Amino acid sequence: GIVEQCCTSCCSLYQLENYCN
Repeated sequence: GIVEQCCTSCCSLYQLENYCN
């Protein structure tokens, strides 16, 4: 995250752990 951040740029899997339940 941000979802834009991964797409337009680069993001770690760790930043994805932020959108989990």
